[PDB]
Amino acid sequence: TLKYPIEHGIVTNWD
Amino acid sequence: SPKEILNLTSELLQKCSSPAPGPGKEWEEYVQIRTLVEKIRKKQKGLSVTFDGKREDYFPDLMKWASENGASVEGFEMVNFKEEGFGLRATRDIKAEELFLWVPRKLLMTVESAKNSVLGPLYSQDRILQAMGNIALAFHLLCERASPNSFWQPYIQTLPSEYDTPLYFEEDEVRYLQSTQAIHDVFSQYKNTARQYAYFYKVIQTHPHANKLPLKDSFTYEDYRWAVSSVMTRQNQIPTEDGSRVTLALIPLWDMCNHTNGLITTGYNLEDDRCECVALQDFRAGEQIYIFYGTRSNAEFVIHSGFFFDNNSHDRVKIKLGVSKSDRLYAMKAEVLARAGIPTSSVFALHFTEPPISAQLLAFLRVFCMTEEELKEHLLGDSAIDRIFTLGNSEFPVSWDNEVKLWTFLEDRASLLLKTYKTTIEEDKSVLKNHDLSVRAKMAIKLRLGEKEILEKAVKSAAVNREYYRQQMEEKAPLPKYE
Ligand SMILES: Nc1ncnc2c1ncn2[C@@H]1O[C@H](CSCC[C@H](N)C(=O)O)[C@@H](O)[C@H]1O
Repeated sequence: TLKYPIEHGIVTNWD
Repeated sequence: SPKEILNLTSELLQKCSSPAPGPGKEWEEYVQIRTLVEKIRKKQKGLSVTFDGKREDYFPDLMKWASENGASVEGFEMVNFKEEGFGLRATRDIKAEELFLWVPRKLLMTVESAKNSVLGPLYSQDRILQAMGNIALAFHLLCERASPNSFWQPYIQTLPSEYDTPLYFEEDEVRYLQSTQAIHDVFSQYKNTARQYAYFYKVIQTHPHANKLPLKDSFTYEDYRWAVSSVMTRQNQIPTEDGSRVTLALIPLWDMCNHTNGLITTGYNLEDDRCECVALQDFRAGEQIYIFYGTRSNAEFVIHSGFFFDNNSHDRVKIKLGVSKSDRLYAMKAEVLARAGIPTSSVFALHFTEPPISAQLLAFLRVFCMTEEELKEHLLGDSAIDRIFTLGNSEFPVSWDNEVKLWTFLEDRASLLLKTYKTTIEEDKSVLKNHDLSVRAKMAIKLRLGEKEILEKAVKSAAVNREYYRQQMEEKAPLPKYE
């Protein structure tokens, strides 16, 4: 169902 | 003192802008940076803005604000649990798949709201803010925290004041991670954060496009550590309103849910412009409401979410492998890999749950171990493409000999990796049993133990597979054929 799943605390690049 | 802090931040910027020192000097560098940061921090007054009430005194305001703006506020209550901290607790029975939480877009803090706030002028000029939405959210949080009548005050006043990200660890708590895969990322996090603090401290105290910021009166290292830790432990990617792109966001009320194993049940509803969460499992009244954060490893949970998750069914470690340019068969192996859509060298994963290696890594190791005649069969003729197609499939080996070779290699490589740790599995277990430790120290020790337990599981699995395929080769059993 989820076209746009939401990941709590999704990992991002900080540099 | 203003001139004194500015000079300490100048030195910190220079130190944390220096190139990588080499893996063997990264611990030394980390301690040096910690020394500078702690000297600055002890000369400052902590968080610039603190609140008079307790954390739980502000949850009624969060609920009223969320309610007035269309969010779900019935069926749960906020409870301070020992293991996870504050979280949501069901006050009625909630059935699996029931839509029980929703949060309209107007409540969110987004990159878009950061731009249109008092941060806007500096955002429009600073190349780093424009490129790094996570850093933009952190300053959005700090600017609204320092603004007496912020729309988001009910959210900011219910956020934690401290986190268990490694930025908060003591030196000796991080020292437990020496010789692991994870510690490099702890070093990077610390250096990145200190560099960013020093850079923006200078920008805010001198640049005119930051003249109107609420942070000019006070912007402490503790402020910045708090802000980036708030974002890293709870930020989310959501679609833009027109659904064409994605953006980062903080999602109030729903982000109070703690993590358990399962599947993602939270999605964005573009048509109605709100985040929606359905119940991951049945929750009876009095049970904590959990969500599944995502398929992250315990390394990622410790470093970026500030917790270690026992029985994480998605835990993994890295293993770097590549075909050597000195291989007489390099050209053929690289061509087979390219046709299979696999690079000639890559960082793969070893998994705790069965199976320990992915289809991609299995395919890589099969090619890595192929003979010249096997390689030719995957390159030439009307069955070559069919042979490529099964390379990731455990049920269809290239040959029994190929399997014995590749599991022998993996057993030996995982065993070698285990020998590069400064403690053993048995020693780590003794530490956890026979020492009394802080939450943070236990996070570090369990993380290094977990890395080794995954390697040890891979050794045992590879040994079972090796013996299975050795017997097939001894019996010269007919190979399976894909039909
Ligand atoms: N299963 C779990 N075990 C321990 N801590 C957890 C957890 N799931 C979530 N957390 C904690 O919750 C944070 C994510 S935000 C979730 C709400 C948070 N407990 C709060 O008091 O505001 C993480 O950074 C971690 O501190």
